[PDB]
Amino acid sequence: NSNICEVCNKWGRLFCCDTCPRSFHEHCHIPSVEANKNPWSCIFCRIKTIQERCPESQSGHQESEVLMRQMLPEEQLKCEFLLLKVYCDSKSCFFASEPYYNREGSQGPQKPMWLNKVKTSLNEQMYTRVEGFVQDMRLIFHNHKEFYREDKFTRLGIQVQDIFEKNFRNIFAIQETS
Ligand SMILES: [Zn+2]
Ligand SMILES: [Zn+2]
Ligand SMILES: [Zn+2]
Repeated sequence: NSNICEVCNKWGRLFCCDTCPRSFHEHCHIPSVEANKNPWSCIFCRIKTIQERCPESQSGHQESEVLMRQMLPEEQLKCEFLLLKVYCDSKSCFFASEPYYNREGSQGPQKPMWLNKVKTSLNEQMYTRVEGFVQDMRLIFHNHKEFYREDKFTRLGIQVQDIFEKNFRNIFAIQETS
Protein backbone atom coordinates (compact mmCIF):
# COMPACT_ATOMS: atom_id res chain seq x y z
CA ASN A 1 0.00 0.00 0.00
CA SER A 2 0.89 3.67 -0.38
CA ASN A 3 2.32 5.42 2.74
CA ILE A 4 0.36 8.63 2.18
CA CYS A 5 -3.39 9.41 2.01
CA GLU A 6 -4.63 9.38 -1.53
CA VAL A 7 -6.81 12.52 -1.01
CA CYS A 8 -4.63 14.89 1.07
CA ASN A 9 -1.16 13.41 0.35
CA LYS A 10 -0.16 13.44 4.06
CA TRP A 11 0.91 10.51 6.30
CA GLY A 12 -0.87 9.73 9.54
CA ARG A 13 -3.33 7.06 10.71
CA LEU A 14 -4.20 5.45 7.38
CA PHE A 15 -6.64 2.70 6.36
CA CYS A 16 -5.34 0.57 3.51
CA CYS A 17 -7.46 -0.77 0.64
CA ASP A 18 -7.42 -4.58 0.26
CA THR A 19 -7.94 -4.53 -3.50
CA CYS A 20 -5.60 -1.77 -4.64
CA PRO A 21 -2.56 0.01 -3.17
CA ARG A 22 -4.31 3.27 -2.05
CA SER A 23 -4.53 4.40 1.54
CA PHE A 24 -6.81 6.91 3.32
CA HIS A 25 -7.29 8.89 6.40
CA GLU A 26 -10.58 7.95 8.03
CA HIS A 27 -12.51 11.13 7.10
CA CYS A 28 -10.62 11.72 3.80
CA HIS A 29 -12.27 8.66 2.31
CA ILE A 30 -15.88 9.20 1.30
CA PRO A 31 -17.87 7.60 2.76
CA SER A 32 -15.72 7.64 6.00
CA VAL A 33 -13.68 4.40 6.27
CA GLU A 34 -15.97 1.64 7.52
CA ALA A 35 -15.46 0.24 11.11
CA ASN A 36 -15.00 -3.39 10.17
CA LYS A 37 -15.27 -5.11 6.69
CA ASN A 38 -12.26 -7.38 6.03
CA PRO A 39 -11.42 -7.24 3.23
CA TRP A 40 -12.15 -3.49 2.73
CA SER A 41 -12.35 -2.05 -0.79
CA CYS A 42 -12.02 1.76 -1.35
CA ILE A 43 -14.28 3.91 -3.50
CA PHE A 44 -11.89 3.79 -6.43
CA CYS A 45 -12.20 -0.04 -6.41
CA ARG A 46 -15.99 0.12 -5.92
CA ILE A 47 -16.38 2.45 -8.89
CA LYS A 48 -14.19 0.23 -11.06
CA THR A 49 -16.38 -2.83 -10.20
CA ILE A 50 -19.57 -0.98 -11.37
CA GLN A 51 -17.95 -0.34 -14.75
CA GLU A 52 -16.67 -3.95 -15.01
CA ARG A 53 -20.10 -5.38 -14.15
CA CYS A 54 -21.79 -3.19 -16.83
CA PRO A 55 -19.34 -2.20 -19.58
CA GLU A 56 -22.10 -0.37 -21.47
CA SER A 57 -22.37 2.06 -18.53
CA GLN A 58 -19.38 3.83 -20.18
CA SER A 59 -21.27 4.65 -23.39
CA GLY A 60 -22.01 8.39 -23.73
CA HIS A 61 -24.84 10.00 -21.76
CA GLN A 62 -26.66 13.29 -21.95
CA GLU A 63 -26.09 15.48 -18.87
CA SER A 64 -29.84 16.19 -18.63
CA GLU A 65 -30.62 12.50 -18.29
CA VAL A 66 -27.85 12.04 -15.70
CA LEU A 67 -29.09 14.89 -13.53
CA MET A 68 -32.65 13.47 -13.37
CA ARG A 69 -31.46 10.15 -12.03
CA GLN A 70 -32.69 9.19 -8.60
CA MET A 71 -30.02 8.75 -5.96
CA LEU A 72 -30.05 4.95 -5.87
CA PRO A 73 -26.91 3.24 -4.41
CA GLU A 74 -24.82 3.41 -7.56
CA GLU A 75 -25.57 7.09 -8.20
CA GLN A 76 -24.96 7.82 -4.50
CA LEU A 77 -21.53 6.17 -4.86
CA LYS A 78 -20.69 8.09 -8.02
CA CYS A 79 -21.52 11.44 -6.36
CA GLU A 80 -19.38 10.43 -3.32
CA PHE A 81 -16.47 9.69 -5.63
CA LEU A 82 -16.90 12.91 -7.60
CA LEU A 83 -16.89 14.81 -4.28
CA LEU A 84 -13.77 12.91 -3.29
CA LYS A 85 -12.08 13.83 -6.53
CA VAL A 86 -12.59 17.53 -5.72
CA TYR A 87 -11.12 17.05 -2.24
CA CYS A 88 -8.12 15.43 -3.95
CA ASP A 89 -7.09 18.81 -5.31
CA SER A 90 -5.22 20.90 -2.77
CA LYS A 91 -7.14 24.00 -3.86
CA SER A 92 -10.27 22.42 -2.39
CA CYS A 93 -9.14 23.88 0.96
CA PHE A 94 -10.59 27.21 -0.05
CA PHE A 95 -14.05 25.69 -0.45
CA ALA A 96 -14.12 23.05 2.30
CA SER A 97 -15.35 24.89 5.33
CA GLU A 98 -18.08 27.47 5.94
CA PRO A 99 -17.18 30.78 4.34
CA TYR A 100 -17.80 34.31 5.53
CA TYR A 101 -18.29 37.45 3.51
CA ASN A 102 -17.05 40.96 4.41
CA ARG A 103 -15.38 42.63 1.46
CA GLU A 104 -15.70 46.30 0.53
CA GLY A 105 -17.89 46.54 -2.59
CA SER A 106 -19.33 42.98 -2.42
CA GLN A 107 -22.31 41.39 -0.77
CA GLY A 108 -22.29 37.74 0.31
CA PRO A 109 -24.34 35.08 -1.55
CA GLN A 110 -27.96 34.44 -0.75
CA LYS A 111 -27.22 30.73 -0.41
CA PRO A 112 -23.78 29.94 0.93
CA MET A 113 -22.40 26.49 0.10
CA TRP A 114 -19.22 24.59 0.91
CA LEU A 115 -17.71 21.13 0.41
CA ASN A 116 -18.22 19.93 3.98
CA LYS A 117 -21.88 20.84 3.81
CA VAL A 118 -22.25 18.79 0.60
CA LYS A 119 -20.38 15.96 2.29
CA THR A 120 -22.87 16.02 5.20
CA SER A 121 -25.78 16.28 2.84
CA LEU A 122 -24.62 13.15 1.03
CA ASN A 123 -23.96 11.31 4.24
CA GLU A 124 -27.44 12.16 5.53
CA GLN A 125 -29.08 11.11 2.16
CA MET A 126 -30.54 14.57 1.61
CA TYR A 127 -30.28 14.46 -2.17
CA THR A 128 -33.00 12.54 -4.00
CA ARG A 129 -31.54 13.10 -7.43
CA VAL A 130 -28.13 13.61 -8.95
CA GLU A 131 -29.27 17.14 -9.88
CA GLY A 132 -29.40 18.12 -6.15
CA PHE A 133 -25.78 17.26 -5.63
CA VAL A 134 -24.51 18.83 -8.87
CA GLN A 135 -26.51 22.04 -8.20
CA ASP A 136 -24.91 22.50 -4.76
CA MET A 137 -21.46 21.72 -6.18
CA ARG A 138 -21.77 24.29 -8.99
CA LEU A 139 -23.22 26.82 -6.49
CA ILE A 140 -19.97 26.72 -4.49
CA PHE A 141 -18.01 28.03 -7.49
CA HIS A 142 -20.69 30.38 -8.72
CA ASN A 143 -20.91 32.05 -5.28
CA HIS A 144 -17.09 32.48 -5.27
CA LYS A 145 -17.04 34.08 -8.75
CA GLU A 146 -19.77 36.49 -7.91
CA PHE A 147 -18.24 37.55 -4.56
CA TYR A 148 -14.68 38.02 -5.62
CA ARG A 149 -15.57 39.96 -8.81
CA GLU A 150 -12.39 41.25 -10.39
CA ASP A 151 -10.03 40.09 -7.70
CA LYS A 152 -7.69 37.55 -9.20
CA PHE A 153 -8.71 35.18 -6.36
CA THR A 154 -11.80 34.46 -8.50
CA ARG A 155 -9.56 32.15 -10.51
CA LEU A 156 -9.46 29.63 -7.68
CA GLY A 157 -13.22 28.99 -8.31
CA ILE A 158 -12.57 28.54 -12.01
CA GLN A 159 -9.81 26.11 -11.32
CA VAL A 160 -11.61 23.90 -8.84
CA GLN A 161 -14.86 24.01 -10.93
CA ASP A 162 -12.81 22.69 -13.87
CA ILE A 163 -11.66 19.69 -11.77
CA PHE A 164 -15.24 19.12 -10.71
CA GLU A 165 -16.55 19.31 -14.34
CA LYS A 166 -13.87 17.03 -15.83
CA ASN A 167 -14.51 14.43 -13.19
CA PHE A 168 -18.30 14.76 -13.58
CA ARG A 169 -17.94 14.05 -17.34
CA ASN A 170 -15.65 11.07 -16.60
CA ILE A 171 -17.56 9.43 -13.73
CA PHE A 172 -20.96 9.73 -15.29
CA ALA A 173 -19.68 8.99 -18.84
CA ILE A 174 -21.09 12.13 -20.36
CA GLN A 175 -21.09 11.99 -24.21
CA GLU A 176 -18.00 13.69 -25.54
CA THR A 177 -18.61 16.88 -27.63
CA SER A 178 -16.61 19.73 -29.29
ZN1 LIG B 1 -6.05 12.44 4.06
ZN1 LIG C 1 -8.96 0.36 -3.66
ZN1 LIG D 1 -24.51 -5.51 -17.99
